[PDB]
Amino acid sequence: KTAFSNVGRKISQRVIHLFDEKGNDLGNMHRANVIRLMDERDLRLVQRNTSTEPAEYQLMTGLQILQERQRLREMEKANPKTGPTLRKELILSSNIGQHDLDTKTKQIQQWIKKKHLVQITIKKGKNVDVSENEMEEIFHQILQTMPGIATFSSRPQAVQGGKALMCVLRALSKNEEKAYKETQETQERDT
Amino acid sequence: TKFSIYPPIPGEESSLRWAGKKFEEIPIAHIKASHNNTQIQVVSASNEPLAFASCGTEGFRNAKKGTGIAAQTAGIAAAARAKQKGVIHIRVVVKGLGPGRLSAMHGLIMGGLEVISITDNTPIPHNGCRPRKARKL
Repeated sequence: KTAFSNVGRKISQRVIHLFDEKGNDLGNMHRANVIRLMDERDLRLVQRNTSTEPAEYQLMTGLQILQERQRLREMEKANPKTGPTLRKELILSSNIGQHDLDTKTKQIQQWIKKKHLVQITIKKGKNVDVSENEMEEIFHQILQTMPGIATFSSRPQAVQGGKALMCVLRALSKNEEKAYKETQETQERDT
Repeated sequence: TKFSIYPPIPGEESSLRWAGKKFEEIPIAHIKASHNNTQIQVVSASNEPLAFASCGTEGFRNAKKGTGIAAQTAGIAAAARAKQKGVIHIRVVVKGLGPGRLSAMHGLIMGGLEVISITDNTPIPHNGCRPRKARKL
């Protein structure tokens, strides 16, 4: 998270690949020599590209610093590209009551609808002996509620020496969805 | 004569001069000390903007603007732009009870400006608009 604003008269790095206001390449110069050009022409330096290993800074007028981001306010509006996926966690118990399993199963439907990743963990119930035969039958019971909407990303594993099982769910991908749709129509309509 | 802390009223004639200029002519330094920022703007007697500086314009971000060092840095940046236009004596008009209320006044002195007066114009209503509800943090 950054902004196209002036860095000020405090430069962290001694050597900077300075750039002219008109786009001319001044070339690498000492940090002290950079401030001389900020006063000589009353201009502000903005870091154009952090990624490059050599420091890159371009000095431009205040109006030039407004027009730049004023276009970054439209590019994201016109073509927003927000793809981060939040990860959610749930820790259930083998002996979880059905009512609590229907309330937590409806919470997963809101997460899958918002394209989140649901990490589900199941633990041995309090003073209850149970294997992984019926302890792994809750995932299939939760996924069934979401037939097309959700599908496994990861699969049940013995995270902690078999006492607990962890799985990850995701929203069905567009392509996958179409495949599911296509299959559903043939079973009933063709018959 | 003696020394009074009350400003010389414009109408009545006085003898207090600064560089041959009356109190009315001296430029004014409007400081708005907020809680998360501190903006400084120097103006003349005829309301002509000469210099503007703030913690944001000096390269500070988020919570670094609400410090005493960022206000002092903003005073030096405004006391260096106004000293090139022939400003030496100023009238400080502080507005707000922020952290950079007094630190910006020191920064103006670290730029070659001499403060002759300190004015407070902090907005106080006589019940007007209703503030936001109190918080539990």
